[PDB]
Parts: sequence; C-alpha cells; structure tokens
Amino acid sequence: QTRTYDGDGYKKRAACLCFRSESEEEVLLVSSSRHPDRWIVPGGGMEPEEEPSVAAVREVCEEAGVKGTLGRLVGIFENQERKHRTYVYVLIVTEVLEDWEDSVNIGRKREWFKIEDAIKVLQYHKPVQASYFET
Ligand SMILES: O=P(O)(O)O[C@@H]1[C@@H](OP(=O)(O)OP(=O)(O)O)[C@H](OP(=O)(O)O)[C@@H](OP(=O)(O)O)[C@@H](O)[C@H]1OP(=O)(O)O
Ligand SMILES: [Cl-]
Ligand SMILES: [F-]
Ligand SMILES: [Mg+2]
Ligand SMILES: [Mg+2]
Ligand SMILES: [Mg+2]
Repeated sequence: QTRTYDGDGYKKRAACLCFRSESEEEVLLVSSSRHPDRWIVPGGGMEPEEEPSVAAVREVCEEAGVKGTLGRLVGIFENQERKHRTYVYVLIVTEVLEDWEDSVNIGRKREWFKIEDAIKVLQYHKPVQASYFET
C-alpha cells in the first residue's frame, strides 16, 4: 500500500482503458469509491520499483475484476489539482471474473460504455480521464 511519487512530488499512478474487443468501441468503467453513483477509469498507485504496465494490470484486476491482453501506452496524464501523474494503457479484456477484490470489499460496480458515453459520464468530475479517450 506504499504510495510512490515522481521527483516533482506527484503521486505515480497507472490505469487501463479496458476495451471489450480489439475494435475499442466499448470500455469498462467502475464506480467511484467516494461517490458510487459516479464512474471512473479503473487505476491506482504504482508500488515501489513496480513497472507502470504491471501496476496498470494489477489495479484493473483489483478494481474491475478483469484480465486481458496488454496493449499500447496511450500517454502519461497529469491532474494538476490532485497532483498525480497516470500512465494509461490499452487492455483488451479476455477474462471477466466474479466476486473480485473491490466487489467483495466495497461493492464497487462495473459497466461497459460506448466510448462517446464513457467520455460523457467522466467529464464533470474526471475531465482528465475523459481526455484519456481523445486520441
Ligand atoms: O478509491 P479509488 O481507487 O477508486 O480512487 C481514489 C484514489 O486512489 P487511487 O486510484 O489513486 O489509488 P489506489 O487506492 O492505489 O487505487 C485516491 O488517491 P489517494 O490520493 O492515493 O488516496 C483519490 O484521492 P486524490 O488523489 O486525493 O484525488 C480518490 O480518493 C479516488 O477515489 P475515486 O476516484 O472517487 O474512486
Ligand atoms: Cl470493443
Ligand atoms: F488500490
Ligand atoms: Mg486501487
Ligand atoms: Mg484506484
Ligand atoms: Mg492501489
């Protein structure tokens, strides 16, 4: 659970865009922990000496209960207001697990969204996560 930081003091995070297929038309979002009626892109803190691609796959297993084929690094995204820096990867989902860590522990929810709808639900509270999809 040890948080890690870049040299400028930003928290290091990693996340995946968890697509249903290689056509990248539908993405899996998970409920906010603070506010369960809102949606976020699953992701979280890198552990010490943990590769960003390893952290990304690990956090989406913990938070979303999915596994799959790791794809490209999309980019590195800062949240200036919250002082964190996130590596965002494509993941093509091949396994959907029941009773995953956050479902059991905090009743976290997950749902497939068409890309345009994911951008819509992220915009108000998570505009940087909406920007993950701009490419
Ligand atoms: O509980 P998570 O994992 O879904 O995510 C939380 C962040 O947790 P994060 O996803 O970064 O880490 P992890 O707990 O490793 O997933 C946490 O970050 P932290 O600062 O480390 O407590 C951040 O706080 P902020 O960085 O102060 O804006 C918010 O609590 C955020 O809650 P959400 O986006 O409403 O679900
Ligand atoms: Cl898809
Ligand atoms: F976490
Ligand atoms: Mg997490
Ligand atoms: Mg998280
Ligand atoms: Mg974590």
